[PDB]
Amino acid sequence: RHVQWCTISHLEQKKCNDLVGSCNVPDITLACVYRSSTENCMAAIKDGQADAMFLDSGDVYKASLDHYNLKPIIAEPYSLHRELTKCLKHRQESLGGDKMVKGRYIPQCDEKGNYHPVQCHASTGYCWCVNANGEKIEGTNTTPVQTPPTCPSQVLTKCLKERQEALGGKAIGRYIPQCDEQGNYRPMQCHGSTGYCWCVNAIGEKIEGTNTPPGNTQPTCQSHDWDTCHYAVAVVKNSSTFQFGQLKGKRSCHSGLSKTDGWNAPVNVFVEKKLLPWDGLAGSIERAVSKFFSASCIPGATETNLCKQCIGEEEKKCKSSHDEPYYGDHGAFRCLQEDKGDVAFLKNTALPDEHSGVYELLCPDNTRKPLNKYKECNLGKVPADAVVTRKAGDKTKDINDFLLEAQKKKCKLFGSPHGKDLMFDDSTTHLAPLPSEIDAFFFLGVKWYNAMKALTEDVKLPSKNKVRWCTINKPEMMKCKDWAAVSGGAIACTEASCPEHCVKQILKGEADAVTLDVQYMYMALMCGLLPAVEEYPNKDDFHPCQIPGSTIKDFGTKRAVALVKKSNKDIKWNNLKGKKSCHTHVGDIPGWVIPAGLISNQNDNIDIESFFGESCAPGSDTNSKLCKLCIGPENPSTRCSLSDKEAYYGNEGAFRCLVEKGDVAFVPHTVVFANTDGKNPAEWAKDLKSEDFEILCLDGSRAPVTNYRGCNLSGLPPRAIVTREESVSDVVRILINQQSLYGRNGFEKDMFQMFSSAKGQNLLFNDETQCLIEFDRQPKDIMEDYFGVRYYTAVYSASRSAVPSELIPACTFKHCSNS
Ligand SMILES: NC1=N[C@@]23[C@@H](N1)[C@H](COC(=O)NCCCCCCNC(=O)c1ccc(C(=O)O)c(-c4c5ccc(=O)cc-5oc5cc(O)ccc45)c1)N=C(N)N2CCC3(O)O
Repeated sequence: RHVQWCTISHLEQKKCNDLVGSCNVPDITLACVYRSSTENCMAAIKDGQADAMFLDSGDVYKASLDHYNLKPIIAEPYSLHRELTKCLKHRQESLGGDKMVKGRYIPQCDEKGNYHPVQCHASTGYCWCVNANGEKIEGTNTTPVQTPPTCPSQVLTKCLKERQEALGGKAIGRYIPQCDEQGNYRPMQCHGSTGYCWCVNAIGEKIEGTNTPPGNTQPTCQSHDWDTCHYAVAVVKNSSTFQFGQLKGKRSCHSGLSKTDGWNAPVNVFVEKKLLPWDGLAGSIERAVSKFFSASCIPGATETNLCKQCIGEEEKKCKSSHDEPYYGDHGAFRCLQEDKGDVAFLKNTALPDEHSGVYELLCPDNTRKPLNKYKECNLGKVPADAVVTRKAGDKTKDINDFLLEAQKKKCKLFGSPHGKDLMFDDSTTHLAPLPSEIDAFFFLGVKWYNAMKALTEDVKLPSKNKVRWCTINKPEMMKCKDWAAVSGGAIACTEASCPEHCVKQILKGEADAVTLDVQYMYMALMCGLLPAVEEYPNKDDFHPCQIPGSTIKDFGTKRAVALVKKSNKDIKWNNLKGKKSCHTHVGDIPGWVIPAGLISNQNDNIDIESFFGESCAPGSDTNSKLCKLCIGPENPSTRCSLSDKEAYYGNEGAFRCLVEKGDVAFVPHTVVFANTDGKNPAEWAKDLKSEDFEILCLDGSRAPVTNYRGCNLSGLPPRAIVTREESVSDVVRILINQQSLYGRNGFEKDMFQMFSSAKGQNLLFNDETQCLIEFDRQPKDIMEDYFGVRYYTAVYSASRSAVPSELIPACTFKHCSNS
């Protein structure tokens, strides 16, 4: 296997060459491919001349466009503020679940708030080992009849790990970190041989401008500093006296035309303060900046005066390359240090370490402040930088494997004698893989993505009076174009292939609303969308639809229930183990998902196949225990099929299986009524009595089938129309108005019917929808708010950590954004 790294300069190629020598990763060989600039390397990677390069966040965005089609895959993890520990989060979440769901696992945290390596399930006596994230080491379960397992100790904190590694198994003359009680870095660190001291934040990163030689007083070190985002700054010499607002006509050094810290952040501020007579005139920004400064060095620029101060020899002058000595963060600082500029635009990680000196920060509030005050004297937080590769991802694994092994082996990735910031930022300490579905939008975050886009094109913002509806198939798209035609512009349409892609479009500002099945709301809520209105399906009460706002007696959603015959008097909820169960089919929420979640919650995620003695659940393996109850009609049937061929499939089918050969069936609450009291003509349901069956309650009691509102496994939440938080008010308003025209009682229901169609069934909305009711948002967790406490608990253990879609790690990726 091979990894071809693209380098942008002779210095960088030389460093990459050294690594080919000095870093030995078995199975994977590194090679280095030279190109003359960032852009030429991007094109090389798109063309397969190379596989990977490290890019500033500004180039990550540029690379993500169709010209190059690169994506970020690896970056240094960062942190915005201090968070609760996972174990304590988990404890709180699971203690806030539905107390009616008894015997749930509550994690055991230690005096530091971590997971005890041994975790146990009180109500079952089962114990197992966990990793630091509290996830079960599979294959370590021990039963109550045995002693708790012996589990390896948890991995040490970064500080105690660095401490132990520096000691190298028994210390002298080198830096050994000093740690506190909780195992985090002490704010003040000192070198035990040189007498130097400096500040670090809570994960051990050095605070620039704090390095203090012995015999000097140290700057104060902030404790509990968990803000590890990088900050764009403007650095100046203390021998000049101008303020930020007087920058017009000075000489400037920038890390580069396409760098966030060297271009986007300053230019953004220039524009907000109106120092730059430029608006949206798409007069380019570079041209406007060209009028602002007298002479600058801005690698990658074309205007002549914005290259006048660079000093690269011949063609290399003003190149986005280390061969231009003033390129990059350290190059811009060199350019100021050598007095070719009066101000340099770079980021805090490139500031001098030493407290004392001729340099300080130029704050946009027209004051100046010391180097170590960048957190309150800056031009904004900037996104992380990343290793990128082709969108296709053919080499992602090889690239990750190589960098994981090189870092384990401590190869010299993050410095070099040949110069600073070669291959990677010198300030980098660790590179981790990004979520697999991450793209530039989710990596940079919506605020920085739009801000970068806004510098290149006049981004017309879609109207707040128009709802762009997202459709998942052509019939829906056709019904939505009919809606647009009569809506008078209130409705437009977009096309996607599935509901999850609709969620993505709404997040990215390409659509405004979509209707989601329950099975997709967890993912949509985790990504930050909100219910706007919901489908009210109750045919027995139209009052909430006639008078909007009135109080709803029964939303009318289905209620999953445990159905048993009145004959079986021994079968309660707690003894369902090993019994005969009938399931409508695998994947059905009331017949499988809800029961699956409760059995899992209360029995250590033991397979539902193994839990029941024998069942019928169409869609399982024909040879399985869940299929032997199934009969299959005309015998070829095809037992355990997701068709009416199987006589136990569906709401009615599971009901048959119960009366025939089963102790319990899991079905919606409506199946019994619609199939007893002679409601089904078929023979087996020959006048079966509704008083012949009862439903199981979770407390071990029972109740007549009629009390399903108080004796159910869980009620389903209604389907919901979701949108962006800031668009909820608009969408509600537009939809309610449309409903007054084209709802079941709309004033123009002859023009168009929202809740039906000749083009197909359940297009956009469910055809059985009575109306859409505004979501009354309660002050509580949206998960609990939208799902209801019973469902949240039974299906998701009332946890914000389930990952039912791999989009979730990408859409919850945290950003380095401003306000
Ligand atoms: N924000 C928001 N949310 C709503 C709402 N607006 C709209 C519309 O929704 C509606 O239906 N409104 C119209 C009213 C029609 C009746 C519905 C009222 N049903 C309950 O309030 C309820 C739900 C779940 C459970 C549960 O089992 O946990 C219990 C319940 C208990 C909880 C803890 C406990 O120890 C004991 C409990 O004991 C019970 C005992 C019983 O005997 C019978 C029921 C319970 C009670 N849409 C949503 N998606 N929503 C989500 C949740 C929500 O309904 O609030």
